[PDB]
Amino acid sequence: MSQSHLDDLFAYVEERCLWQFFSRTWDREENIEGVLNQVGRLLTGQEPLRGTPQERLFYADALAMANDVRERFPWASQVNKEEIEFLLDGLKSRLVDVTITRSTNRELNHHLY
Amino acid sequence: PMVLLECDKDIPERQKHIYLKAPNEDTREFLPIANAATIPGTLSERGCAFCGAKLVIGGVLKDTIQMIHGPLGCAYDTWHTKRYPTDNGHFNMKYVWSTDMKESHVVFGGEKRLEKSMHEAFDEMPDIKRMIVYTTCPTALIGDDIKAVAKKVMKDRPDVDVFTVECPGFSGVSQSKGHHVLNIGWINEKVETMEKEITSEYTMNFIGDFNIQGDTQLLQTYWDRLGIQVVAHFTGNGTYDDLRCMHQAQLNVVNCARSSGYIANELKKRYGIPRLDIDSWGFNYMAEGIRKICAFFGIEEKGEELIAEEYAKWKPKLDWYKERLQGKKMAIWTGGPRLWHWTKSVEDDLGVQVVAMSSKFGHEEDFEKVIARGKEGTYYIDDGNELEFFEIIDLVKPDVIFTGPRVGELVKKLHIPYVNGHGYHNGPYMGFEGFVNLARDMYNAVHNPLRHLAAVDIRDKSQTTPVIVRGAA
Amino acid sequence: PAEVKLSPRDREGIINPMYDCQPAGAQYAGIGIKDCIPLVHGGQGCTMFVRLLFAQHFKENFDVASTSLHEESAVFGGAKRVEEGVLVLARRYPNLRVIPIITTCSTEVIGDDIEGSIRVCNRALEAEFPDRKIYLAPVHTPSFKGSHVTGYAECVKSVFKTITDAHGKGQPSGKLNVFPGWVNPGDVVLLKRYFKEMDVEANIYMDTEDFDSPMLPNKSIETHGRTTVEDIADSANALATLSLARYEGNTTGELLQKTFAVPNALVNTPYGIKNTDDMLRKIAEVTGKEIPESLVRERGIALDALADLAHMFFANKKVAIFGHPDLVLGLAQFCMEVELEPVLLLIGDDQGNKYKKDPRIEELKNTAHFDIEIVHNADLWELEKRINAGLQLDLIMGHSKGRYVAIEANIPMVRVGFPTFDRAGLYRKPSIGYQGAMELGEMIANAMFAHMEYTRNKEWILNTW
Ligand code: CLF
Ligand SMILES: [Mg+2]
Ligand SMILES: [Mg+2]
Ligand SMILES: [S]
Repeated sequence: MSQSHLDDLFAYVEERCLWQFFSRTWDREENIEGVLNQVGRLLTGQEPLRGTPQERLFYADALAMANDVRERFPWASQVNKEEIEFLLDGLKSRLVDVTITRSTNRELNHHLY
Repeated sequence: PMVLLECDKDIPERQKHIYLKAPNEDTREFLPIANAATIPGTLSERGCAFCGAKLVIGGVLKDTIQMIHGPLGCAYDTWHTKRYPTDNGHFNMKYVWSTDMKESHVVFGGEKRLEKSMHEAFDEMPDIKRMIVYTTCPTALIGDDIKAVAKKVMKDRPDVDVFTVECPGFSGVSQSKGHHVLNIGWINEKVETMEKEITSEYTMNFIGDFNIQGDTQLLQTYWDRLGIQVVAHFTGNGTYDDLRCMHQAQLNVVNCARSSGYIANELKKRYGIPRLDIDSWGFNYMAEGIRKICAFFGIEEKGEELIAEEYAKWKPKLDWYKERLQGKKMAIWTGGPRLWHWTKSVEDDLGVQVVAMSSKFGHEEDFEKVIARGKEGTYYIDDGNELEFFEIIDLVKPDVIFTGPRVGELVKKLHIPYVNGHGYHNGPYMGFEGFVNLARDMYNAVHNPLRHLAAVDIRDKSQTTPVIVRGAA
Repeated sequence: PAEVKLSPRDREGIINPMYDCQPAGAQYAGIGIKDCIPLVHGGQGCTMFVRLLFAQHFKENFDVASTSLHEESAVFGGAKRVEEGVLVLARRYPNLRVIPIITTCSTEVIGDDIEGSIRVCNRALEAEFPDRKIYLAPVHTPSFKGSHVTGYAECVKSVFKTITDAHGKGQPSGKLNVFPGWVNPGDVVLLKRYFKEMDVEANIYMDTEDFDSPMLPNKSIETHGRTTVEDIADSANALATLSLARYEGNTTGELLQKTFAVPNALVNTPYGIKNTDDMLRKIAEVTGKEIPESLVRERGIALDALADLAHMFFANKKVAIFGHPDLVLGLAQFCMEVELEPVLLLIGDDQGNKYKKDPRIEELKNTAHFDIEIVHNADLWELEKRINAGLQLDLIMGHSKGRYVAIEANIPMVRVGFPTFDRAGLYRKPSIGYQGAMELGEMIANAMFAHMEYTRNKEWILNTW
């Protein structure tokens, strides 16, 4: 069901990925958006963006997650493009909530690195 | 929930530093305080800011004088204690330098004593033309301006290059502050002060790896196979001048995000070089990392050839250890990052259950990572102390502890074996082969006749002395 | 042209320090006391690096705490960190009795009033724990003078002052006080046996035998100093003090002589045969007890062993020695007894004005038939540089932080003194006394023998010696 699928994706990211745990709020936001937009493209057969260095690295992170999601979760090969997009939008929101909005990590907004 | 241990009844602030992960909790409500002041008198494991700058990062370099501006103890104490080999005869481990600060320098100043020491060091070793100068507690307190001295020395001796770090041991709360001060000064002052030849279409820096027992040299066999030039390693088996070239790289690959994330963040901000975080410990982690690097460069097939060969070579041994280590309980009491690099990798690849973890100096960032990857029923401790370690052992009864040698020698009395989680037993521990090395040491530590022998009281008529049967992969 | 010369290091800086700083030595003094946790007032590295050093030498944990000086205390003073640290120790370690409060470079520079903090803590402790007595000893150990040798001596003296001030003079004990200095558990075991065989009651300060602790069936931790408050308090009541080390405890023997009229006898540190003989003669003199036949026999066994080595393998071989001053001077005498030639003696701190007056220098000047250079305020670069300049050595005797000098120069090396982390079990092997002389001589020969084999230097000769 759509909440079970989203829970599957969120549990995967939390136990596996590092890009949502970068040093500052602005970097977490950039990575959540950049990586998950590429994941959506890869899970729906769209041409990945591989132009700039930053795009190429979001592709690299996203490829690991897209390949793992297809391997772990049969549903991810059954649902349609719009359903994948909806799930990934919900996953962005959840990751911003737990890694930014409700994180008590007191360094996240320090202007200097 | 957060845990008030019995040994902390009179220091109850410690409860906000100890999380026991329980079912259905929102972990955002239970993140340990971290990177806060130490409680005096606790037997905290923490060290000082100077340690983080000189011992951990700067002192790794193979071709650099490590000039410690202070009394001789800070120098003595950071010599014969690390295991970071080089390919030039281990210059970094053979020598340490002090300005030998005396009472007269406290009274009148230490700047001329530093300047004299610096010229002596260059005169005694005329092949060495690079130096890092560090402050220590009393040279900070008297206000010696080591940057100004270094400036004069470089003016007077134009064939040397000197970098300085202000890192007295009372700065910050732990070694972490030393990491930060060094990272930011290096990128501010020394990056893009020279350039090197580019010899590949694919270039990277490897940031946050300090060549413990040859880890960096092992990973370099991967980069050489893949045809990737490493512009600089920060700082394993590195050189001062390679670090001046870091702006040239196309990609920054980070392992130690704690000590070295700062310079990766600044390289991205200033030069546009993307930051890729990996795990260079863990078998299946190493495969993910290689695949990401190769996806970034567009050399995916070369990555898959390397991975296939490494799995053919090492996976059968890894799986032999997994069969025998499955279900064993492990504690990790180290600096911080190895908690989040190891908890799930030993679980996935070796079947090992990490039941307790303590970080000396980790930030809340490090706790986010470890709690995300770690198990329910595990204890997560910020700035743990010795009495807490005993109480935790009684709570979780580990089969093995990955920690430093002194704590290993303490828990031996309780018949608990250790592996050196810092300097390793028989490393390297990074990469595919390295995780097999880690598994071998864990196996030999726990399945050890001496542990069984120690438990037997020969006076007990009722007891015999057993024999155990061991194995090898 | 026969010359024993004292000279200082000619560089202002240090490369490869021989000793640690004063606070490290103060910590070492304190860990030999039962129910003692030293509190090191300063930054955290000043504690943790020394706990590591002890683990390197002994392969054991020892408990030492920090006051965790941080930035606020560096601006406003650190007294509150001392006071908190004392109470946190007392509250969490119910059996704790002794806390040497050891200063560091930071807390000496900023001038924290340690004695004022002790008055605060004494009041607090008396109110919170009415039936407990905790002895707080102020130990002033700025690291910008002296070394861990001086810091050891300062801590012993302060602890003794503190505890004896509290208990004063009582009934005569009939015992000796003995300050062996900074020695291994194996040296302590040997001295206990000597006193037992001579029927002499003695306290050895500090008694570190149990630093070599068992791994027991009941999982008990026994890695403690054995010297108690009571043992230290009873020093006021002794028949006499035997001080074996001029730089490592003699000043406590003098303090007990000034304060309590316990006569102090300083003897040469008992490295080699003559120094051991003279120690036993002084024990006999002060106690009226005869030297036993068992010690004549141990002496004779040692001599018999050394005689198999001296003219065959040792004569005319050139030796460099580094370590604590009492050890360096005593080992130079031992070397001479077995026909070795100690041509270079390195002593690692700023106490040259005292070393110039040491009577053992004169004993060397009046005996050696070869030049001796004694370098004071030395570092270990002073050894490596002299070898690089052409000094020909057959042997180095020193601690493990000199190992790379010997390895790279391809010179055999016997590990002596502190720390000896790069060989196994040396803390258990006596170096003083007759047995110790024999053990040292056989280490030297066995190191030479292995070297002959690895270098193929007449390796066939090890058959019918
Ligand atoms: S926190 Fe140095 S060991 Fe100390 S008493 Fe000073 S000489 Fe000796 Fe860190 S910078 Fe160093 S190690 Fe400590 S002093 Fe500070
Ligand atoms: Mg989860
Ligand atoms: Mg014989
Ligand atoms: S630390």
